[PDB]
Amino acid sequence: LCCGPKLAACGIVLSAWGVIMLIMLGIFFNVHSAVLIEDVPFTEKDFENGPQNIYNLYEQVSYNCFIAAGLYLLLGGFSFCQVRLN
Amino acid sequence: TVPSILNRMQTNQTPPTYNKTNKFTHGFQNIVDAYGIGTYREINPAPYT
Amino acid sequence: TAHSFALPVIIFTTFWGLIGIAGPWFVPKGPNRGVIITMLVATAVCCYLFWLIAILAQLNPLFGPQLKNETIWYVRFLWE
Repeated sequence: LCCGPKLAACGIVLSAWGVIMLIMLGIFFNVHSAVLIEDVPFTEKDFENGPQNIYNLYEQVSYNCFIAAGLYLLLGGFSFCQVRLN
Repeated sequence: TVPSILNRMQTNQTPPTYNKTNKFTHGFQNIVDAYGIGTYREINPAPYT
Repeated sequence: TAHSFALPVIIFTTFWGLIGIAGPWFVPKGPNRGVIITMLVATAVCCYLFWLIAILAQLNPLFGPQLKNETIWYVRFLWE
C-alpha cells in the first residue's frame, strides 16, 4: 500500500494525537473522576445500590478509550511505514 | 589620496525609525508596526506586546 | 479539604514576584536583555493577576453550583 507523503504525515500526526488524548481519557475514566460523568452510559436503576456499578461502567468507557488508542497506535505505525516508504 | 569626508547637520527634518530587530522579535515588531511605522525613538510597543 | 485563602496566595505571589523582580538581576548582559527582562516582568504581572482574579472569583462564593440528581448521587460517594 502507498499514498502521498503529505497524507501519510497527516496520518501519523493524527494517530499520535489520538493515542495521547485517548490515553488521557481512559486514565481519568478508570480513575472514575466525576468530571466525565455525563459520558458514562449509566442507567437509572444503577443509582440505588452503590457507586461500584458506575465505577464498572466508567471502566467500560475507559477500556473502550484504551481500545481506540490501540487502533490509533496501529494507524500511527501504518502511516509511519508509508511516510518512510515514500 | 584625496580624502572622503562626512558632515553632520543639525536637522529639523524627521529621521526614519529603526528598532534593532532580531529573529525572535521580528514578527512582533512587524505586527506592531503594521498599523503604522513608529516615530523617532518613541516608545516601542513591541517589547510589552 | 484545606483550600485556605492563605497559603496559595503567598506561594503564587512569591513565585511570580521572584520571576518578575529577582530574575532580571540574574539575566546576563546582552542585546536581548531588554526583551528578556520585559518578558519576565510582563509575564509575572499578567499571569499573577490572572490567577489572582480567578481565585478571588471563588473567595466568599455567593451562590452554589446546580447539579443533576445523578451527579449528586454519584458525588456523595465519590468526593469529600
